[PDB]
Amino acid sequence: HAPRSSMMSVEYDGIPLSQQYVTSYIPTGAAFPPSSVQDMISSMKSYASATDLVRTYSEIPSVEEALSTLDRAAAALNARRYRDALKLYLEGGYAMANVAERQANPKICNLLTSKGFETLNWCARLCDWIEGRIKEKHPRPGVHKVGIPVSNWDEDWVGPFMDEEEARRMWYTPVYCPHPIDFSNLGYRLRCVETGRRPRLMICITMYNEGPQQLKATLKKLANNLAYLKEQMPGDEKSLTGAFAGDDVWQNVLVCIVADGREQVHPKTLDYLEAIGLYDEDLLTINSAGIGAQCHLFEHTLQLSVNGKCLLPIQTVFALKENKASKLDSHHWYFNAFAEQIQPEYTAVMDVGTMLTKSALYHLLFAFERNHQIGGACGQLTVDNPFENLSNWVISAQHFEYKISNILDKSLESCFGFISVLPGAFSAYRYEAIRGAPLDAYFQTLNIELDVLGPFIGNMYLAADRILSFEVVARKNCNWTMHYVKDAVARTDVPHDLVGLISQRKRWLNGAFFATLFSIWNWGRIYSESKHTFVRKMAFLVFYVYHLLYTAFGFFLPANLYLALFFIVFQGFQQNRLEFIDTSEYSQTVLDCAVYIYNFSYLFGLLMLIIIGLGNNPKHMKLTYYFVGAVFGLMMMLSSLVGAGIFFSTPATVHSIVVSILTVGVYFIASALHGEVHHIFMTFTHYTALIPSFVNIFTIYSFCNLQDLSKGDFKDVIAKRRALEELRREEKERVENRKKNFEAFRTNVLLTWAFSNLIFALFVVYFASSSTYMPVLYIFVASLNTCRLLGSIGHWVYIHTEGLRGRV
Amino acid sequence: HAPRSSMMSVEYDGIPLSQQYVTSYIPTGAAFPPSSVQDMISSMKSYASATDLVRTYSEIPSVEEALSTLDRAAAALNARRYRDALKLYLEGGYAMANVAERQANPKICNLLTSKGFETLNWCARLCDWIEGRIKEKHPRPGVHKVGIPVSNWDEDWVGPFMDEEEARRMWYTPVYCPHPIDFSNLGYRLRCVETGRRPRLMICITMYNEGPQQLKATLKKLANNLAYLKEQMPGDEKSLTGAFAGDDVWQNVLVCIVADGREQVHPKTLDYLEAIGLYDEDLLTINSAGIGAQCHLFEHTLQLSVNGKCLLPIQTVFALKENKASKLDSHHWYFNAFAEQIQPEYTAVMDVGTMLTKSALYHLLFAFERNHQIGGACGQLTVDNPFENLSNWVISAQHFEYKISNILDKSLESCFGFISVLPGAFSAYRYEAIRGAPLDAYFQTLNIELDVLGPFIGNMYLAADRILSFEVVARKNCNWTMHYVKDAVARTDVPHDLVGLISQRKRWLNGAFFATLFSIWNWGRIYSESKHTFVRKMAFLVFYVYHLLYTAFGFFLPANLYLALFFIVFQGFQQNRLEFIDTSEYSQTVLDCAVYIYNFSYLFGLLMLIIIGLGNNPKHMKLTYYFVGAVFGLMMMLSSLVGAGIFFSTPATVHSIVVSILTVGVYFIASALHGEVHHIFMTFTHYTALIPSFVNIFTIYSFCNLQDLSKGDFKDVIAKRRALEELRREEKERVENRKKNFEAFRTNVLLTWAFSNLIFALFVVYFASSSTYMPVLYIFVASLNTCRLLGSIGHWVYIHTEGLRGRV
Ligand SMILES: CC(=O)N[C@H]1[C@@H](OP(=O)(O)OP(=O)(O)OC[C@H]2O[C@@H](n3ccc(=O)[nH]c3=O)[C@H](O)[C@@H]2O)O[C@H](CO)[C@@H](O)[C@@H]1O
Ligand SMILES: CC(=O)N[C@H]1[C@@H](OP(=O)(O)OP(=O)(O)OC[C@H]2O[C@@H](n3ccc(=O)[nH]c3=O)[C@H](O)[C@@H]2O)O[C@H](CO)[C@@H](O)[C@@H]1O
Ligand SMILES: [Mn+2]
Ligand SMILES: [Mn+2]
Repeated sequence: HAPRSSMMSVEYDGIPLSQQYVTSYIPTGAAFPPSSVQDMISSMKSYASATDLVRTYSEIPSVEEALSTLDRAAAALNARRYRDALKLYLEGGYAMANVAERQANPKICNLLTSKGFETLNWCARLCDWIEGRIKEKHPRPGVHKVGIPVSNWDEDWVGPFMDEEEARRMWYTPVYCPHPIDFSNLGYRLRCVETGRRPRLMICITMYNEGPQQLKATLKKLANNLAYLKEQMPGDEKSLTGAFAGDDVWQNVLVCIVADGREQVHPKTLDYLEAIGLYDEDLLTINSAGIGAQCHLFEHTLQLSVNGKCLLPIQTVFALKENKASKLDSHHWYFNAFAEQIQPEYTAVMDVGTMLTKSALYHLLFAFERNHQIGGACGQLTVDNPFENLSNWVISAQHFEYKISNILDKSLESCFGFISVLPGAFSAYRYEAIRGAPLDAYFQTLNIELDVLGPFIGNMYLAADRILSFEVVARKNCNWTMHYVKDAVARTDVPHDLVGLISQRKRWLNGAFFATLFSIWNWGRIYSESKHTFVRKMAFLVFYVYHLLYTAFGFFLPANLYLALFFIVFQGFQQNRLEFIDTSEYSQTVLDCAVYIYNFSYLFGLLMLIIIGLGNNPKHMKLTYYFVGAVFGLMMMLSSLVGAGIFFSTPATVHSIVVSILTVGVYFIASALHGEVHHIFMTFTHYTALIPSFVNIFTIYSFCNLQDLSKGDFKDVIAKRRALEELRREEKERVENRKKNFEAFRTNVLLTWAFSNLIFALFVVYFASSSTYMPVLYIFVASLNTCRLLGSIGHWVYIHTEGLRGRV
Repeated sequence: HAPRSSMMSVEYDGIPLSQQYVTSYIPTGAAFPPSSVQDMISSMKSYASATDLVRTYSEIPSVEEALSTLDRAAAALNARRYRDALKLYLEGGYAMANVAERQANPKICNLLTSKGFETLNWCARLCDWIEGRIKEKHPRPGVHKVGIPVSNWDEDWVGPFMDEEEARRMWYTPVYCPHPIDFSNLGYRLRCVETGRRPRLMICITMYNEGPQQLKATLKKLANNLAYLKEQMPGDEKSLTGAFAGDDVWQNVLVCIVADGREQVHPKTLDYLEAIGLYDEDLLTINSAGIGAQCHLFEHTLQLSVNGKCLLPIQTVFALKENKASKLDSHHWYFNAFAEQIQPEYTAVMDVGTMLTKSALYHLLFAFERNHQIGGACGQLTVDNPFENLSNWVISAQHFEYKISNILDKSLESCFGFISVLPGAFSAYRYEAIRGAPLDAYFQTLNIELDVLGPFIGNMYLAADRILSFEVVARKNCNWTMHYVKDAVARTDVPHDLVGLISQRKRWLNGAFFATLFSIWNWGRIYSESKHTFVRKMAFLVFYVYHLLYTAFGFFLPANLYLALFFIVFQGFQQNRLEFIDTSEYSQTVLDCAVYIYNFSYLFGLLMLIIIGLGNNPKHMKLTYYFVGAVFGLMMMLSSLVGAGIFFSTPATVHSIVVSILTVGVYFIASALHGEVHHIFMTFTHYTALIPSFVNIFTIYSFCNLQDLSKGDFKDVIAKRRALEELRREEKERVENRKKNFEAFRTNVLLTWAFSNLIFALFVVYFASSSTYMPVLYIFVASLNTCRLLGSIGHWVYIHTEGLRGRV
């Protein structure tokens, strides 16, 4: 018992030595007499020293404290606590006014002084509002924009004419507008509106987490397009006339760069923007202290110089949003605020890094002006430098896919005047067919939270460009059609690895599938509500039948691929149907061995792909995806060689040659007709080596991630705490419910798809022979490719004929 | 062009009327003359009105503002900004001193006055520390505990003897100790230490999100156990002697209730705690304003009354933690702080809701005192009210599982003196074998973040009780063994649904599997480091061989179950091996039909289970899990009936009857030997109907979730913003890396397990017959069950013999 007593004695000796430890008993109900308390308070003199120290310390303010007080004032005004907001605003204004004297930098001194004066005036206005002498709804500090000289200006530059105010001053203003519809009601204006200019074309360049090189290339290409438009010959049949003429075209084009979040912008991108006079950190930090702005917009008529050539000036508005949001939110801000204020004629949308050729804008504007029935158009999407880096299989496969998709599908859809725009493409509309209901349908997701809509609507709007296209075509009391321009070439930079391709295709496939389902369900609105010609309605009905058949065939693609490969190759080897060899006798331990190996490999690969895709992100699993892709590619190459041998050994019956043409040679026929044939010759092998990887891997990973979507008393204090707890718990419960619904939806869809494919494959393998199934598949494929070839030929005839027959 | 001009004119007319909109140009480099600025400032008189309004408003302080200022002061002191902390503390102290006068409630007035005086004294001490007259390391406000009378006290109560201070006053103190090891260094003490009492037994009741009923039942059962210990007859061979005698036992027991988070405690639980005098919201809110405490502890010697019986007083310490953490954190606080201070002899751990019988503590203490080689013990775990609600299959299955596991496995492991404790059980240790290294191994997860350790260590410590048990057994330079007490019955409340059972078993299975792997790898430490008897080392080696074989068999359990069912039932039906019927001829379209149906159903069920488990949480998917479980249960019941028919039709050879006994009848033999036989008769059918559901569903869901684990200038402001951005980005990157590693680990483990099972099943089906595989399985199962039966019989002999042979 010695150690216990020793440790207790040690604790007791450590007890001695607001001291370290005080034990007190508070008696309730006595409430104390107000005689000893006063003397006890007056009996302590260290309070005088503490007060002296605090008073001495609090004499000199600082910039950081002033900014923090202004931030707290902004929060308090957001919570509608006007007394505290007024007090904190007064404190911050006085602090900044005092601080501005000490700063050595003249720019900082001027900015601080101006901000202090603005804050004091706002305090006066808020005091007047509190008094009730001035009555207003939801007061806010007055809008104030600051123009400052650009830090770096090029002495040697050539231009048509530039006022010094426009040339050297960059303007800035932070905005609070929570609903971008009310942008022009709150008093915000742009430099173009102030100066009297009325641009007719607007371009939006969405940006998020990008290097300087992509933005620089995009701006250089846009400047080249403007230069080409300027040098357009006058008084010519092909030339454009009107606002887009020469020597004044640069005044009719405005470029909006809408960043997605100040916390995610690449620092080098910010440095490059500051170089061209479109960003300044000190101005943003000082002038946005008290406003609590949603986004800050800079304005400048930038001049760019490349080597010895001076590009034309570009009117640019850079809107940087404080918090991260979706790209649809950037389009919300752009469309609503800037289109409603400026009221343009055409509205073009592109991403960052899209490098246009010198004639893209000319062709788009020419189509829009000549046709006058076009409510929307989309240009051709291409891969930058396809011939270079030809050793990479992914790049060549993507190049072949882009070319074939553009030619066949875009031409066929554009013949009927209804286009499903590829995501990431460079598109354009006119701000007369998207004025009302189409934009409401576009932004319904932002207007209403996902909980009310559900998972189907969120997945549908994951790619909402097709929604806008359909709303344009099927608009009530209007007949707007779409068009595809072959000469508006825009070159992007596709991913060089399988994993980035997997993620990109995941987003693409989810959006496309659910947009297609929405279009199929709502196709009736074209007849019920729109007012087209009868011929147009009949053509739409024909295209609807074709669309139904094509989608139904596409849904059962993995099963058909497996059945075709299995039947042809492996039951030609096992049952001696390969025409260039006789496998009749053999060991008989090899005839079944090939089929067993093929079935086991296919099933194990599919199981592994499903397990990986439903689980970990496709970034750690690079090796496994590469291995599965390599196995499938080798299998497909072997199948292609065997099929070629079988075809060449056949005596080439008329039916065989006709089916071969209408099945495979449609690609080469269309490519030769449109003149883009060498790309097909170069990339056909690379695409063939990746067909099964495309189908299986991309569809499985896309379907496995359908849920991935974006002066009170004490009792007053107690009630406030309880209310906060209740709100927190209800918010957590709502989030859990949303997650539950999305997960259930994605699981149901994946199970339906996978089990439908498995049941189809089993019931065809067990109950059907190769002689009773392959002719049906050949007929189906030949029909689809014949329709696509007819559409492509029709588009070529239209593009080479309508110019002559424009009179009729 | 009329609408455009009209809208521009509308905007211009809306322009007119800190006003609504001001456009200014700030010239940089001028810096202004200090002549006009002073006159301009003095030219505005509304500032006088604003100052008067602010001065008038700021006269009267409030409770909420004082508490907010104290919170800000606590944050500033946490950031080591002593000037601002001192200023805010002074402001809060003065505000509370002024506020205390106005309050009508005497208790609130007294608490506010005392807190204000304490805050002022702390301000004086901090000012002295800033001056440097007093030099100290990391200053903090002095520890101050408040004792207040209990709101509700029972006038009619019977007890041995209670001082009025102990009977009527409840004590409270908030603690700041960040590392619980330094609890006694900072000056914190408990009431037992102050009063001079030295308890010898401590009990910890971990609580999180529980209703009042469970806590009330646990406290009533503990009081009953204390009453039984008190009434123990003196001067008897069986009776305990020493500190645990009668009439003073209640002074030697302390109960620690460690809540997990103030934001998650059920409000009714807080109300019940306040009823028995263990919680008060006003005291917590007032006295914890400035300290910024990590957890707040209340102390009381509670008296409980049930109906007409008055239970014995219980010394209770309720420690409520501010933020949520793991249960291991609660054990960290309990063990380190309270054990290191009190220095007890025994330390018992239980959950909340565990209802003990009247003799559990007596049996545990008797074993600990008599054996003296026991470093740890665990009691029997049972299901409350098993016979009632017998219609529910899940409850009966769990009852059978608990009984069989306890008897067979616990007896076999306890014979060798090494036990793997069931999670959630009621266990005990002595605070002499866990003093040093075992607790360090226990808390290594809390000491080091998971990023350094990895996923294996986190999954291992998900159930870290087995780690503590192994460290106790294999402690260096000591020979501590464990023991299992059959008579320490603790009854829990098992879940009534399949989904809660699924989640609970997920946690159990992950912890058990990885703890078993750790034990297998580190078994060598018993021979290399520990100092046991040679006989003990040989017994440990034998048990190690048995453990290896048992774990290896358990890993391949689903494949063996599938093979046994398929072979016996379905290749007895197809190949005419069912002895009670002749299926030789038949349609021949049915002989293969049964096998095809069985294979397809099994494969589809497994695929659906994997897809669901890897995806959505098992709460929305109740119907699918129920359907799969029902299908598997019907299949298992049919297989059981067919097997019984086959066995009874056989002429009962000697080998057959011996294998049948040593395979199945071991359960009934052991149950009859230990006297718990009727439960087996009642629940055998219910457990048989859920064997396959257990195996497949629980193992798959457990393996699919291995990743689920818990005065500067402007340039100074710019640098601070940049530093904050860098820290935020690095934190996000680190979190992403951790998620990547955990997901990769879980995917690799799941793939290994599933593919090993599939390959084993395929290579046994294709290359082995029923006559060359079933005898091996029978031999393996018979060997395992024979070893388990021998262990159970040995434990029974020891428990009924060692009492006589205690002399030798
Ligand atoms: C979905 C996906 O994996 N896309 C990848 C794809 O870009 P990918 O071309 O597929 O698509 P993006 O998502 O990058 O394009 C959407 C457009 O909106 C912008 N945007 C993007 C995200 C956002 O939250 N808000 C926003 O406004 C983008 O900058 C772009 O202008 O290849 C890039 C490399 O070549 C990768 O870096 C991208 O991760
Ligand atoms: C993991 C799981 O799904 N367990 C469920 C199981 O309890 P189950 O008995 O399986 O296990 P618990 O996780 O509830 O038990 C852990 C012990 O520590 C406490 N604890 C719990 C969580 C925590 O974050 N910190 C903490 O300290 C618990 O109160 C308990 O005393 O059946 C209960 C209903 O009968 C459910 O409500 C639980 O959700
Ligand atoms: Mn891009
Ligand atoms: Mn529980």
